[PDB]
Amino acid sequence: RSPLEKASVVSKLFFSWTRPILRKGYRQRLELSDIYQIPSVDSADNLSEKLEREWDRELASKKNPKLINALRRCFFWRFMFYGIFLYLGEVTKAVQPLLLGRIIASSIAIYLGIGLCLLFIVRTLLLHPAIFGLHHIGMQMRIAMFSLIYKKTLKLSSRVLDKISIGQLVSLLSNNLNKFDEGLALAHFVWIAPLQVALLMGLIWELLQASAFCGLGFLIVLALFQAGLGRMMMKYRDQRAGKISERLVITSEMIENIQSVKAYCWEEAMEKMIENLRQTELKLTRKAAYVRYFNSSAFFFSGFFVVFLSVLPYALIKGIILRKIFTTISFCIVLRMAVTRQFPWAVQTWYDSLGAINKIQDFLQKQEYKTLEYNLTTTEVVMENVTAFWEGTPVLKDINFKIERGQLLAVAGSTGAGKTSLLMVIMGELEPSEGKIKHSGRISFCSQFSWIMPGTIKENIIFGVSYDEYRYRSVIKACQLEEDISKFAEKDNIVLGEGGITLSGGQRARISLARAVYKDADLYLLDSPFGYLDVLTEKEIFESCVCKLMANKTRILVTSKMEHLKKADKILILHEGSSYFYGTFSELQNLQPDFSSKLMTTWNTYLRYITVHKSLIFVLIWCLVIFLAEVAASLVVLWLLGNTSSYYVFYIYVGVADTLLAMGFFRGLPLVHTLITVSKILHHKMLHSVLQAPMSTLNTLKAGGILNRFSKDIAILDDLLPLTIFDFIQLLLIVIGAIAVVAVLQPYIFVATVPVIVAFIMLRAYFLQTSQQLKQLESEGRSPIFTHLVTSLKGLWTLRAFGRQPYFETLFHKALNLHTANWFLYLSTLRWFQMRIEMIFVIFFIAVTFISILTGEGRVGIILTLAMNIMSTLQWAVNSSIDVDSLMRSVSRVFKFIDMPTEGGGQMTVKDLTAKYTEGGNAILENISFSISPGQRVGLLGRTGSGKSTLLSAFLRLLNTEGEIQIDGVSWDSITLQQWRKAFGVIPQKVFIFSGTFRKNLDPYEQWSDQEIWKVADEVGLRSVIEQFPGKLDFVLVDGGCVLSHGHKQLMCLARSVLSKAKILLLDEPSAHLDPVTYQIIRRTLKQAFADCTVILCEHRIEAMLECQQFLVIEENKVRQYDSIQKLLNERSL
Ligand SMILES: Cc1ccc(NC(=O)C2(c3ccc4c(c3)OC(F)(F)O4)CC2)nc1-c1cccc(C(=O)O)c1
Repeated sequence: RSPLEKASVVSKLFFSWTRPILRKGYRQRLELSDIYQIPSVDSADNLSEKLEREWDRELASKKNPKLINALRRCFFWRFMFYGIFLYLGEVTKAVQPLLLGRIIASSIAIYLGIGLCLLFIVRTLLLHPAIFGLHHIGMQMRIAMFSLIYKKTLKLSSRVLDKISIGQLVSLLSNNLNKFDEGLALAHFVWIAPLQVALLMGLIWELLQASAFCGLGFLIVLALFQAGLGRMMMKYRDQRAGKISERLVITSEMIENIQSVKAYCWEEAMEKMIENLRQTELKLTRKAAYVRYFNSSAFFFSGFFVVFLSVLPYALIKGIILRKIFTTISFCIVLRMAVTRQFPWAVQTWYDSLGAINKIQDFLQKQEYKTLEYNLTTTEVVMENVTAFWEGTPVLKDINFKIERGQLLAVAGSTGAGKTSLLMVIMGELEPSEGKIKHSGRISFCSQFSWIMPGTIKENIIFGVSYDEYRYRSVIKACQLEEDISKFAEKDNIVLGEGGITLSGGQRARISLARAVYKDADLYLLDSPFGYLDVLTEKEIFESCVCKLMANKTRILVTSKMEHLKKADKILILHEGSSYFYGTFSELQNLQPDFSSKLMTTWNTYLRYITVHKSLIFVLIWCLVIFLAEVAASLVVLWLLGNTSSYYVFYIYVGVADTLLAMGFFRGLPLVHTLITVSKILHHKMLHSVLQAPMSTLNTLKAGGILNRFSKDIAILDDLLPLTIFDFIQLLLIVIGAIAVVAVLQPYIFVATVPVIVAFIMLRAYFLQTSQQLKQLESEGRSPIFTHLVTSLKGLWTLRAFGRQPYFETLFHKALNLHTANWFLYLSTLRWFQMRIEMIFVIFFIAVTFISILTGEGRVGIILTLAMNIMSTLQWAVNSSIDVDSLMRSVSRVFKFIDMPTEGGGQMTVKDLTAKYTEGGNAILENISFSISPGQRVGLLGRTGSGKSTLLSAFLRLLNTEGEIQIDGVSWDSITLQQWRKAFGVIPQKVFIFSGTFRKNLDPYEQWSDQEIWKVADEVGLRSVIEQFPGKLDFVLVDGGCVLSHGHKQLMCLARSVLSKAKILLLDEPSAHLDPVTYQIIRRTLKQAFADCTVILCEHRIEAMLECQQFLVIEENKVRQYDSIQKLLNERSL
């Protein structure tokens, strides 16, 4: 079934079976169903059970459950089977320069060249398949662990689950979703790196005769210093972290109230604030970047000293042959690479991996839910001596009841009086330590908060069972659902989405009652499912199935109805956490008559980026001119010396490629600084261009999809991309310079190197298309896992009460396998690309070596000493190219935002008002006309409730609107919008208060006098409500102005409107928002001190706006008018 079960060994080895998708992924787009099936052994269901067997074996064998030592018997052995291969692959790398250091002798060298080419072939065979298998073991680990974690998630008691932090689960799972899988190509370097040195410091001793340690000590100094830079980096990034949240909260707030900023004309204030916050964040990030450059440059200036200090003493004491320079250097590369990068990566990998395993081990131990011994045999359900604590706080006062197998009881009380907790106990999700609460235990549930799964109506109303036509017909016609079935689009199999928004409250309640009464259980706990259906609909359902079809059997509802509780064979009414009274229906309805009566990626992007900043041109030109002149200088000195000991000890500089062309401290820093300044410029201009997009465009961009263009891309553009571009330039420069040096020594390397560089570039272009497409596919394949996780958590109570855990286990396993296919395929194709790269390098080396040998002393030494160890930096250059082309996507999406357009007396007149949300949608008005009168209101009533938001907002020119407005002699044409939208003054239903001090949250432009502000505050009815604040007035209104209440915030907004001398006050929702005392305050303020602003009070109920003088009546698509109540409540309203 898979593509791997049919393949030759050679094809499984050189990754030939991945050819057809590459044969496909080049020419055309991939269709999601083109992804080959998973190999059988990687099926989640075939691994989770295996891992669980060993896990609970570790649990039941000892009382120190080291999960890692339950893994050590699952995968460990194949782990060794790949570790030994990797060890051999690295010993080959270490020992090859010895077979290099014999052919400098010159006959007897060609044979060693053949052997060395075979050494390259051995390395390129033993590395890549072993690394791929290791990554495969990593993927198996991740899948098995996720399956166990999920399967466990549906076993937690509720006492601990409602106490876990909602973000803990998502962070825990997603943390090791990509990292941990690749965190096994670097595990064996905990005992590879040591064996390499205890090998190397043998051979080098055999060469130096006294001086081994003198270089290892330098490497220890260097590595310790470089790691010490780690904390001096992390401290800066820590200090920046919370500061990023401080910058981000105001951006989120602004994004979430954009139409307020547009109406108040505050664009410049927000821009200035965002700048003044970002300044110091850039300060810290720039410091961090300089430190990180020092870090990455220490590794590049190692390669010279690591050999100069190891060569200096023995050279001093005795003259050294030249063979012991070109040879030792080729060891010095490996040793450096095996104590500075390979070791700390292994150490960090084990830290992080064992930390994550510690976390998961500490997870699986948590308190485990148990399903009670039910459905064995039982008569009438009995709940005797029931005492339960909502956290010793008694939600139940030792209650008891016997409910007959067929009878009917009804609970009632205050909302959440613990009767819900009493059911969640009788439902077995809360454990009361008192008494005996038990039943037959075959119970169905219908919770107050319905959940909607993914699938058709038959699915959410079956939950994994057959469909009986009589049962479905009775339910639908009974649950007010035969209409709800038929009325739908396809009417029987609507392919539903998630969230439940596709239906209303009534449809959702019908669906929940259906899922409840679907199958027959010895009890039906319907926790007030009749609370979202209409009263007549409630009576319909009660007469239909609630009190008709499931009443002939046992049932225990929880309802607060005055009519329903009458007909139940028992009643239990509770207050103050205890039953006020209860008993039989007649006895309860009589035992308290008073109480009973009371209760009821293009080169456009590259060039654009590189030329956003006229200093980047200069930095690149300088960096390249210095590189070119340095190549020329080293080449001329090489020729001069090629055609006192310092003469021949010069060779140690050119003889190492790295330090020749490594970015000096006077050239590598300004590039890193310039990139960060480019990030600032781009961020500022994106902000400027998202504060002026026309509002009929922003509407398309859903609100969650703009903040992520700030908190994600700009973070990348600050931290990641500058370093990656720096490393790419450094590595490409090194490679090209070394290849130039190799070329000039004899001019046959050039004409062979051209059809090798062409091959590299062609292969890279042939691969990246498929790699990027498969990356994207994996990206959208990751989402349904978390969707299913959310759906599982939300409906856990009902899920467990049904008893349908395995079905969802299988569904989650399906989603897992569906992601696993894409991941496995991407991994395999990446490794194929690496193999082809290294093989092409190997043929290039065959060419260089044989051409050089078959045609001096320093010539051969330098040629070979570069063409041997350039491969590592070449592979880094290729991987860095991949990473930079990946990271440029953020720049591309940023430029997407960069390209949006800018938006554009008291008496007045209005005509021809065309308005809609989109360009040409539903006409908000049809040539609406009116007169705006002097010094008196114009009430907006009539069809108030058909939407006054359209005309109200379009009066501020903040919708897809155009037409005719003429205010006091001026029109909507001449004056600038930023000076026209300020004449009108909004009084929004949701007042905006920036997270800052009062002087800035009320007068953000800061053009007022503090005494003027004090006067405008006191006279506007806020002095009292502002006297109770910290300090005097500088209170930082943190967390969205939580302290103030609707009345105080409304008065503040009113003062902010009174500030700029607004000549129109379109106040909306007077009584809905204001409290009663606050309503009196607002009325007495606006009528008295806002006396002569031509307000338009637009409230739905006519009783709120009947007071105003005129009435510009409201009516859909035609704004009729009755100038006075002499016809208003007689013609428009009647
Ligand atoms: C005693 C022993 C035997 C074998 C192993 N190897 C493993 O099990 C495997 C593994 C697991 C997680 C990893 C990892 C490698 O590499 C990583 F990616 F970094 O994370 C299957 C290879 N490990 C140990 C061991 C080590 C350290 C501590 C303990 C302990 O009992 O505390 C036990």
